[PDB]
Amino acid sequence: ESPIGVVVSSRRNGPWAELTLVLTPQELDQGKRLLLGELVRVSSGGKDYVGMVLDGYYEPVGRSDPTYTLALAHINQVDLEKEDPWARKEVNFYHHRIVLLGRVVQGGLFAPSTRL
Amino acid sequence: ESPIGVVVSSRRNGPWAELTLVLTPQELDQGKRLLLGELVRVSSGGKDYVGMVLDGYYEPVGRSDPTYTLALAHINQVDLEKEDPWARKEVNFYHHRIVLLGRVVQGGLFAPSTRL
Amino acid sequence: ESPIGVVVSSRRNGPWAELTLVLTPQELDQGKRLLLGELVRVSSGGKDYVGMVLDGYYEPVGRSDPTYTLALAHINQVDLEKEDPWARKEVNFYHHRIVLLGRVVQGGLFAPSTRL
Amino acid sequence: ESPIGVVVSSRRNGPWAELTLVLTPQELDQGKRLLLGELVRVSSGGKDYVGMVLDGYYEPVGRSDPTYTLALAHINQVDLEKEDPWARKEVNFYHHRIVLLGRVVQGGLFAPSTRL
Amino acid sequence: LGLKDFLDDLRLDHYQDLLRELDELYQKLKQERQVPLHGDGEAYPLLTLTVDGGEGRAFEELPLLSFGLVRVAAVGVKGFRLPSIAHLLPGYEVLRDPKGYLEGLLERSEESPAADALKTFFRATGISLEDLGEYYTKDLRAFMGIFRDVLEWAYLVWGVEKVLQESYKDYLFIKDGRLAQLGVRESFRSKLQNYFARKHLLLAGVTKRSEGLTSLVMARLFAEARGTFVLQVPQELMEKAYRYERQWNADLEGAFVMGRRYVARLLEDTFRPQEGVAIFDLPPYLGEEDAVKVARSLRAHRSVLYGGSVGTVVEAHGRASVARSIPRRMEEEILARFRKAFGEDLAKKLTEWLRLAD
Amino acid sequence: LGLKDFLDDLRLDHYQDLLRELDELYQKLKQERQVPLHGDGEAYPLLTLTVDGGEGRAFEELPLLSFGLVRVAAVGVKGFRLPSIAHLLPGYEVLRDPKGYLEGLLERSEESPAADALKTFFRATGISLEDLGEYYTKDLRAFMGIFRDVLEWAYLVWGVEKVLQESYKDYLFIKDGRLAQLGVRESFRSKLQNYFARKHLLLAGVTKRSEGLTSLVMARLFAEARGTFVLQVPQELMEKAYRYERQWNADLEGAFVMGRRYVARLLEDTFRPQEGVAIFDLPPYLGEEDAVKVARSLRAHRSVLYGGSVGTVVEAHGRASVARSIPRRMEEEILARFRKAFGEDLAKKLTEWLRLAD
Repeated sequence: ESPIGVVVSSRRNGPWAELTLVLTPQELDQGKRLLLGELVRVSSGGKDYVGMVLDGYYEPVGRSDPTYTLALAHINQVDLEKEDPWARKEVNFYHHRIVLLGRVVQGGLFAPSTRL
Repeated sequence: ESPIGVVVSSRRNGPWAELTLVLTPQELDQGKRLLLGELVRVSSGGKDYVGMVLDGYYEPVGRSDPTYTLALAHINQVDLEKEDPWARKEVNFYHHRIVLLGRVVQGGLFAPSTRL
Repeated sequence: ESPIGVVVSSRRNGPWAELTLVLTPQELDQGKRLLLGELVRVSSGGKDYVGMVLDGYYEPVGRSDPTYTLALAHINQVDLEKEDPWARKEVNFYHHRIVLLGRVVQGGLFAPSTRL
Repeated sequence: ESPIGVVVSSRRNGPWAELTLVLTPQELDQGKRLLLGELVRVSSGGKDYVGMVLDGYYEPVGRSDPTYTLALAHINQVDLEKEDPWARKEVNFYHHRIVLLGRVVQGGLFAPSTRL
Repeated sequence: LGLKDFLDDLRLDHYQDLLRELDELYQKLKQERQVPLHGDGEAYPLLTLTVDGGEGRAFEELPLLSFGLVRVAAVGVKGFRLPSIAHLLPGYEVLRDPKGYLEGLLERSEESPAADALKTFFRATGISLEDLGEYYTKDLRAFMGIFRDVLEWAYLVWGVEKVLQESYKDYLFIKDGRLAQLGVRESFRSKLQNYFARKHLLLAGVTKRSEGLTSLVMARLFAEARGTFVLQVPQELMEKAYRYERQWNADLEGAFVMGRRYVARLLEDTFRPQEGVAIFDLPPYLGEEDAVKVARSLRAHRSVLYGGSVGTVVEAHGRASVARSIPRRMEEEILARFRKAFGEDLAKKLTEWLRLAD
Repeated sequence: LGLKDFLDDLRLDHYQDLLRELDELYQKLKQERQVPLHGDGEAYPLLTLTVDGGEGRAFEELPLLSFGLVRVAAVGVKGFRLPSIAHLLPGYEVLRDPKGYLEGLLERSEESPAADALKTFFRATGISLEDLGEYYTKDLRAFMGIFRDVLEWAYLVWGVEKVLQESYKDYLFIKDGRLAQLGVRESFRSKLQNYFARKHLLLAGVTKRSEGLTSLVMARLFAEARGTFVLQVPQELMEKAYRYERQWNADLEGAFVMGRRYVARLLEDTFRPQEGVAIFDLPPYLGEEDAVKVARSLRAHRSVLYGGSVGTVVEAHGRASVARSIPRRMEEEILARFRKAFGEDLAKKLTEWLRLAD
């Protein structure tokens, strides 16, 4: 009904076309997650491709120092779930990698991979 | 009947000569795309070559932070297209790779590859 | 009963999920350590996983030059623990790497690996 | 009978010595070029060598952003040879790599490679 | 390198003299009374205000071909906020005519929120342009700072008297700087004090760090004292700080805080000497209990981002910041509008001059 | 990043008169003789002077816990140089209470080279500390700037007096920066001018760019300029530049070049609009023939290191610079020396203060 995350990249990796995804702090706090190996739908220009979550990792977004921020907050026993919304929102991010497998067309014929 | 994009590099990669291509936001919005494996025409000093689109990837152009910009716009529910046209004109780029197969010679035989 | 360190990363490395751990100077001074190959319990969103310490290394945290700081302290005969408490409170960090083997579920079963 | 470009590097690549060449924008506009596999004469310390043009690539010279400059020029639709010579004059460089095969001595006998 | 060149007649006595005033001030601070904060208290919402901006390319060295920027943004508890006021500063007009721009801005009051806020602030506080003196007309560098400070004050007053006229009384207003205006006549300061005095407005200014000597000695004091607490800065310490700041930057003369300084340690544990320490000022009509409540509210609203922060301050600053590509896009927009207004023939010369000007 | 907050009512009407006056100035520049400057010919040698100085960490924040560096080096021909002077400006000493440091250094019994140069310059030129005015006592920054300028002048005079008694008359002295003194009395300026006129010294000041330089309109009209040439800046441009400077920076009352100003073009291909251009000034007692001789000398000593630099200037600057390792080693060595002269616990206390801040 609504997009899961925000796409922030794309490319061709070998024979498969991939695209990175980012889950924002608000979405992560609402409880939305992606399971490795899941099947999702990608929209691009009126067409509906098929994707499979491949990887998932943590990477800083913007000018931030998550290691120092989290260490300093920990030594002071600050409950980030209740005390430091700004630090939580700055350090709460997560990246995913998705690959497009094809697209169902016409009466059900499945066109492998993609060129666009 | 005009160039698809702007060439921003060239090199010799093995026994073939490549050249990078960048698609600007105007051409991306108009709807001009390039399918991988497509055959294009490259003009260099009054001569016409034959090129094949090999790869395609996203990379920042200039001093930009596409991840931060897109994530912030998504967080604030800001619709880039209708609300921040000046923010959609600095992340909407796209790179391509093209390989020069050879030059067609009138009344003669296709000349493979190129030494120039 | 208290957590050992502060998790400052996570990612899918090959067929296993793993996350990075940091031991703060306070915890190091209190004498808390982790043995390579040790088994630890990881709590994440209401679930209990089983981890295993895999690696261990020293890496600077924040804006510091531990090599230069320690070299100068040694040169000037300064005993860091007593004479200069503040110098010792910004270089006494230590990193660890932990792998999630699985999680115990139901009444004695074991679901291996993880997708979240 | 004037040097084609300016030598800006050199090294011992395996068993063969090599050196890099740069073609300035003025020479590139005059129409000078080098063909891959071409044989050129290298003067060094009063001794003439025999070199072969091996590779060619484009690399920025100085503090410049050729990608941004060319993309902005294309977006603004300014002819880059008649309107903005000062912007076309800082992105028109090009590198060559040359290998020294050896020098001829005495009665045509070929001294191989070089220890200097 | 030859570092022995500066090793001719090394002197080592001024250090001996210096290591008496710092000792005396440390002893004086040890005589103060500390008010701890027990992770609780009676707090009320905050409303931070800040002003940011930047400059166009080459504006610093060739302002006659560039422009300036200023934006003001505020954030408060409950997610409430006010509209952001922004303005573009033409370098050429301001350079060639100080006071030939502020009067026009005041007179327009047509669509610019900056002009609207300036008019509202002037009409509300009864402040006259003759009060500002000649500091802002001394040169462009002074005028820019004077304009930014006046716009900050005007935004505060305009918001108070336009948006929060009955619900404003329950908020603690935070200022990103010391409660002092420098380079203007004492009439401005007296009018501000009276307006904040008759209103009984809850205003507290946070200085962070720019405070040098004060933070130097307060970190040492915290090295011994423990916990989260507050303490009023001694008057002799404040006077010596003002004397040093004046002797360093005479232009800062008259920028004494309209109140007293308090120091509250927000973080129990830190990795560096001067983390989690808050320096704030209060209006003269605020007492010890008001200072205690302000400290409690700040501690409740603390953050661990920049080594301990008030949170709302950093969020407001981040919201109000100016993108570094905004000046370039604004320059391109200005050129486009100049073309579409004057014609096309008159834009080629401007573009050529810009290209020949780095 | 929330643009369009600056796009409301841009009001860019003034660009028209901006470009009108720019075109008028370009037209005026058009009518200036551009004498061909082919390199071959006769010219004088050069003796460049350059001043530089590093600073300790956080000098501005806490100038009472840091120090200052000021060095002057002169390079002649290839190795025909003179001894380099090094001075250490203590942060606390008289920097925190000026009007005494200058007198003490002048009356320095030890007679360090810097004090000797200052004494010799004052004695030779007949300029007392009274003519300096009270600007250098206004604040620490003004004192530092005035001290640097006067020290460079004293170095020049001391070299021309004690090391070049006779041969100084066949040397083209090049002084970095524009020929002018800012913040000093017109009496001081006239004393320098008349002393130079009496000595018949060969002088010229060379600068690249910022302060405010609208004279860089030379960048245009350099196209198809036919290589090198010598030119004299128009009086219209000089007046506009001076007025713009006094409008923007202020306190530039003394910035007029004590003579005329010539702009040259060392190179013929640069890759950029403003490469290979030298702006050198002359004292009033030097004619166009002296200007031509100086231009030929500068062309002979031209370089390409920094995009058409005078070569000797950069060589001298390299030998008169200060790194950061120098300030750090000075800090450690002064800390070590403090122990011998004043106890050990006092030094430990100072070290603890340094650890607690800067």
